[PDB]
Amino acid sequence: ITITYQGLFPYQGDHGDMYVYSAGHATGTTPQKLFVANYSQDVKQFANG
Amino acid sequence: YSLYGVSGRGVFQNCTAVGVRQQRFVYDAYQNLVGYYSDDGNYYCLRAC
Repeated sequence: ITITYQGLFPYQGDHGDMYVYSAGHATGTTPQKLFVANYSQDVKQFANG
Repeated sequence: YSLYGVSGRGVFQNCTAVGVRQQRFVYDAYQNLVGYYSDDGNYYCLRAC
């Protein structure tokens, strides 16, 4: 069946928010500092999820 | 029949094979259920009175 239905959806064409995780700093032998974006300070409103 | 939170009066038949199969009803564009699930585990598709 096809139907019209009214529920929680993302909108057509929404680019959304992009997130990327990275390898950390390293020498040839030893992992060093972590390497991250500024995501922890970017608190978002949950709203409907 | 009298299923989980749903009442009703139907003629179950071993039909095939349309549904979701993980949650356990199937409707047809209205309030009615046409109608298998719940039996363990087959397709007892129901009908009206």
